[PDB]
Amino acid sequence: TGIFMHGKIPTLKISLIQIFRAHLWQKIHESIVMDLCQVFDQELDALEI
Amino acid sequence: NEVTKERTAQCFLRVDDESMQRFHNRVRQILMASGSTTFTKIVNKWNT
Amino acid sequence: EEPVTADVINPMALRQREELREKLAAAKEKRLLNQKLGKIPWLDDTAAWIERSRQLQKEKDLAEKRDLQGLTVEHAIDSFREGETMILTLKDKGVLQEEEDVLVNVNLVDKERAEKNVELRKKKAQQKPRSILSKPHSFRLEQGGT
Amino acid sequence: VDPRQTQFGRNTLMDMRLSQQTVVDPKGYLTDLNSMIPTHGGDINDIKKARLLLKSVRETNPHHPPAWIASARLEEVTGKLQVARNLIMKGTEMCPKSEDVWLEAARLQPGDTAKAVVAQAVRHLPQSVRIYIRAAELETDIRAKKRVLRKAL
Amino acid sequence: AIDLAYNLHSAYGNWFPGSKPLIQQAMAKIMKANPALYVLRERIRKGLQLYSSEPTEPYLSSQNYGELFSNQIIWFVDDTNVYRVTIHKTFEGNLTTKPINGAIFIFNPRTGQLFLKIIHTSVWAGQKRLGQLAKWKTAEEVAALIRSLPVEEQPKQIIVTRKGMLDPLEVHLLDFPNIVIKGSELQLPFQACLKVEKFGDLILKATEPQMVLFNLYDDWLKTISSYTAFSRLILILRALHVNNDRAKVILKPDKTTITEPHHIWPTLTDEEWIKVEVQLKDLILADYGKKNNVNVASLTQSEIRDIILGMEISAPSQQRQQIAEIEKQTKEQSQLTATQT
Amino acid sequence: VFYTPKELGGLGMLSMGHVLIPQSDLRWSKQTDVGITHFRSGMSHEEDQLIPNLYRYIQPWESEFIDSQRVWAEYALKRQEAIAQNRRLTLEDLEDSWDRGIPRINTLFQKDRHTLAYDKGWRVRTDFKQYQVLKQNPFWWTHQRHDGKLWNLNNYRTDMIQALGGVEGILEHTLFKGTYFPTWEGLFWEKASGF
Amino acid sequence: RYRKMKERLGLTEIRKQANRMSFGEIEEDAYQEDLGFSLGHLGKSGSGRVRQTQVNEATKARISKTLQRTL
Amino acid sequence: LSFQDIATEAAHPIRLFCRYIDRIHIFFRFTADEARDLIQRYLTEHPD
Amino acid sequence: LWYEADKRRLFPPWIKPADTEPPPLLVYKWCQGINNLQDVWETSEGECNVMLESRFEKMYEKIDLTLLNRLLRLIVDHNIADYMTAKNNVVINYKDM
RNA sequence: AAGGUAAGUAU
Repeated sequence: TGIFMHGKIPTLKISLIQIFRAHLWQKIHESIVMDLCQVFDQELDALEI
Repeated sequence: NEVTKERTAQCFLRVDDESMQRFHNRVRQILMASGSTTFTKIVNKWNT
Repeated sequence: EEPVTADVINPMALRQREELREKLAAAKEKRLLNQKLGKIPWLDDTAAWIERSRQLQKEKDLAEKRDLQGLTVEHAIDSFREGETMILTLKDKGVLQEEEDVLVNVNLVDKERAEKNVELRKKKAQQKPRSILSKPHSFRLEQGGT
Repeated sequence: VDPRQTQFGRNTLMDMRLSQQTVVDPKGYLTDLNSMIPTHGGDINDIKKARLLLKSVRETNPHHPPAWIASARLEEVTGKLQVARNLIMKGTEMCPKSEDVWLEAARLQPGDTAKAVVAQAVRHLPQSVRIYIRAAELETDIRAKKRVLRKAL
Repeated sequence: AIDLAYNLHSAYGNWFPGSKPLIQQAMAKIMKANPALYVLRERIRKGLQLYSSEPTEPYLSSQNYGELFSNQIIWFVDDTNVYRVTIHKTFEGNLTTKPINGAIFIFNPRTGQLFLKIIHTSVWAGQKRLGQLAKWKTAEEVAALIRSLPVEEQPKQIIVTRKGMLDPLEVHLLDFPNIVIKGSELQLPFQACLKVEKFGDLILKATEPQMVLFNLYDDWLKTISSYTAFSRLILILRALHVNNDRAKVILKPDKTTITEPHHIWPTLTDEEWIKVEVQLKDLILADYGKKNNVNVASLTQSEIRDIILGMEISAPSQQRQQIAEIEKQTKEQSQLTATQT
Repeated sequence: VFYTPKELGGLGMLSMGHVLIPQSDLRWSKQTDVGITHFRSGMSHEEDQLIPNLYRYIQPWESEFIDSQRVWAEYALKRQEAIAQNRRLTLEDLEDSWDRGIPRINTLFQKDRHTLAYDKGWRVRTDFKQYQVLKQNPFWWTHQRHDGKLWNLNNYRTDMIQALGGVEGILEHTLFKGTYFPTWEGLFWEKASGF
Repeated sequence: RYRKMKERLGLTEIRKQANRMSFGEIEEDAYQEDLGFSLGHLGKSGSGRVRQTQVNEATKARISKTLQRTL
Repeated sequence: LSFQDIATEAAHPIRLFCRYIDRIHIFFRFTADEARDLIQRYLTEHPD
Repeated sequence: LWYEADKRRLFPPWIKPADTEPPPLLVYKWCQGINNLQDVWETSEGECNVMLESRFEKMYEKIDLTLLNRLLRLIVDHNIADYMTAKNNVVINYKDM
């Protein structure tokens, strides 16, 4: 995860581990990158790409 | 003074020390029984 | 650098403002309606009233002798096949949901749902795939049919 | 509150169907003289949602005496008497052929206001003994009671 | 840069002509409707126990369907055929419209009584809101009927076929707090009753509104329980809705089989009804397979029950398919490929 | 985090002290279509805001006794007037007298008034409940059904929300925007999950 | 037996609705002796139910068999 | 804390009385001679 | 018992707490009654007024059951009084004591 | 100065 813990807050750390289970951060980054890829693919001729 | 409809004395009120100690002991009891107590319950006991 | 003017949103002070507005509106309605409501011998003796009643009784005895223009149909025009007729019913919507009434056939909607399910089981102007989430085949009736 | 006390000591309707080798059994339905009685127990859970729903009835289905009575009584239960009075006055204004709305307006209106409500009722709905008896009860004066009963007769 | 904790997005850097104007709403739409972002939102909501939708009430689903078969009195209120119109497609390409009389379904699965309230077309004259008026009229008729019946015949449950009628019934039954009105996720085939000729001709021929009492369990309670009668009737109605023409032919296997004038359904013996129900179930399964391009052999018993009932096995959307992949750990992930970066 | 009402996710704390809210905690930003706009609460460079003190919203005993005397005299006059008209007092008649008096005027409109009239010696019972129930009652001196609710706290909550910057100012400190909820209106909490 | 125990211990609509607390709807204190206590969505706006939920008779209080014998 | 007559207040040194559950609050009102006699009677038994 | 005692006025007004006032209200009334006495604040002729506040020490623990029962016969039925007094003569348990 | 160690398996 890209979350920085400024102190040992285990009450918060345990619940932050659940939210980003199954590599949610990586999946979000990958999905955003892919969506931008389709966006720029749809505009190949207009943007002279 | 009810009969003359005029002021004659002033009661200076003050919280008794026994009630002070009772409230302080209540707060101490709330704080001691807080190892497993949730924050909401502690604050509710405080508010009450 | 410099925040722009923002009005603090108080959820429960707004309720007090709403209650005060409602009370003021009710008082204004009462004042207006009392004007339309405040505009409105024989009252003290009985023998005269009975004489009048008998006179009126004598008087009564003497006198004894198709067009559905504008209604949207949430189906394509080509969905309807010539040679036969078929029934449309209103689509279910909440009463408080303020929206135009649309005409719907249950069988046609079942067919469209089956088509969509078949398409989704086989498919496995900007950002089209998620445009359906944020945001339909209907035609407007005119002078009856179209 | 009961005046004895001191410091220390409904969405009704009109139609009932008649339940009595034929597949078809039509049920002739009759009309209701009284739109129930003011005995609501305040069983409204969501007050604002019920207020919105009853408002839609008064618009989508006007000229329905229970619709105005129900909304007026719901406003009364929540403690907004004047809103209930205005609602029942509007109901009498646009549902003026039914005794129930007029006698509910008379119940809600305080003091001399109910007298004019009853006068408008008898002007629009004459020959109604229910309204005349209510006027007799409403009017405290014995001479004026006699006058009201006389006008009724 | 994306702020996941605050759902803020921005971009800094160089720009070529048209890159920024495109990428602005590109990023806006991505933030609004990303699948993985939706997964993060839903996980945060579930962890916070914060909800937006109106609290969910008990619904007649495919799970609690067995609980419906009790000894208490239940009613089935359907307002689908209240405002009803008929359109015909002419060969010239023009299509015509003619509104027709409607109906209100008040079905009692215990005794088989069907209280039909014919809604004449005169009530729709000069009415802007057709659906609201139809629902309010339906609720008023339901209340009138429940006031007509004595207390011991009053229902303990009023299941509504359509979601929109829950509020009108809820607010129009304020005098009956002890009567629970429920929705149904599954869509029961009570709208197909009017497909029967005896109801359609009666409603079309009607000139003024009137309350009509029927009996869909004409000669059934003399030989089977009301639990079996309800299931047989719901199967018949499902077959009629799915394929009206073939179902009629199935209901009369031979010209000898006849219907009495006071019975809607054919007078068949107890053993014949088994074959008739099997044939109707085969009809329903075959037509479901035709409409969904699936084989009836692979359908399991639960799937068959869902098909027969109104439960809808809707195919997940492309967005929902992506969400399931993100929400669940990779299936049997095999690191068969190595990448050097 | 402490003094936010529990409805917005806070602890619902009540304060009897002088607690300053730093001006750096009154700023929030929301993203619009054109861009991102920053907002702050308590503009014009005012001094640091203070959470309301509980004392300012509790009416003193002497003034409350004066108000009780006046209100009950007014109620006696209104009741005598209504007797002359053979009319029952309405809730609107006793409107300015609401939440005033010891006992409170709203106790007249309670639905348990008929059965509470036979409750005699209840104040000694409330004081003697300490010997039957293990829990300690901080309201041993009064009964809510008999004396009424002698304190109102909605004004205190309104002032606390106003001091904290309202919903926008409060919810910026929270994970509300992380849920991407379109608005805070139709939301509700669940004090315990199904598990 | 399992059905009856599920009916008894199971969550009830009156208790399901009392577990829900509205977001941003600051209610009023209804119990002096215990603060924080609230009815939640019971008889409050935003509950979404026009009519009040009825009392489930399966949760009614009953006495023990041996206690009934003693009585 | 009321009397039928003003003269009934002065009939006894005890003018006000209030018993709580177990606490007692008593307010006397002496003249010079009454206080002197009471003090003499007390000091007769308990000299200081 | 409380309903009947209030009905026939068993307890004089000085018995506290009273159902008609919270303890702060009776403190206020006590102060006003002190202020409303005749010549309460006069000391020209050497007159003095004294406030005594105390407790009945061991009030509950020293109540004799026989005397309490016999005094209760005076205000209630002999059967009710016997029930109330016999109720105080019960075994007190705490764990194994 | 702490009350702020993930427990690992591989290389």
